[PDB]
Amino acid sequence: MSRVQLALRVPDLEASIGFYSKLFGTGPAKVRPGYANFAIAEPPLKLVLIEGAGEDATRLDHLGVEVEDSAQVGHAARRLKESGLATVEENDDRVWVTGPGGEPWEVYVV
Amino acid sequence: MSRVQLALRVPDLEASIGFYSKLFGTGPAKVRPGYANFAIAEPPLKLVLIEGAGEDATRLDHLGVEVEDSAQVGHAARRLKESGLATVEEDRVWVTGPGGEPWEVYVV
Ligand code: NI
Ligand code: NI
Repeated sequence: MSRVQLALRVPDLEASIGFYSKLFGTGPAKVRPGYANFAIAEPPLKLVLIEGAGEDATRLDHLGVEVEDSAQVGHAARRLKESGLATVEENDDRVWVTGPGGEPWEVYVV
Repeated sequence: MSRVQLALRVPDLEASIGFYSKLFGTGPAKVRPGYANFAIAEPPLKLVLIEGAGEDATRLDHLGVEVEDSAQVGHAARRLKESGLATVEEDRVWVTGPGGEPWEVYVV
């Protein structure tokens, strides 16, 4: 099991939290000044809202695949390199790749 | 059992199909000129690729929740409206976030 992660850079964190609470019918799991997390069961989704003052519209910050444990990150990382994609891994585990249009993807364990 | 729909406007559809096939380990379900879509089981995702032509970078086109049946759409439509969001309905419902990001609830 895994779920997608969608991380949005939003102009108004408070308005966005209010909106996403109503859309998915549940409050954020974690709230800090500067970002909030929703863990949505249905549809399965980890939604990250990142305050991006200055910018005037919501844009994509990055995308991700949240997997159950580190071994899955490892399998993903190996498979991605095998397919010939450039990757960068982090420990404390996460692997990053970038789509041809520049959209960043991370495979990670929460 | 619903799934998110992620629609990306991409500068190069062909390279993108190649990239997502590798990323998710499975080819697209449907391909037309200017358009491809992937139905991914794990993680559950409908990924839509839309040829942009012009833009220099991928951008979010729209977002969605894909549900199993017409009645699920009707339920979401009533829920969203009752919760005070400004919705437009139909079987499809559209709502837009404060930052202008468009959402739709729809059936496959
Ligand atoms: Ni993240
Ligand atoms: Ni769509």
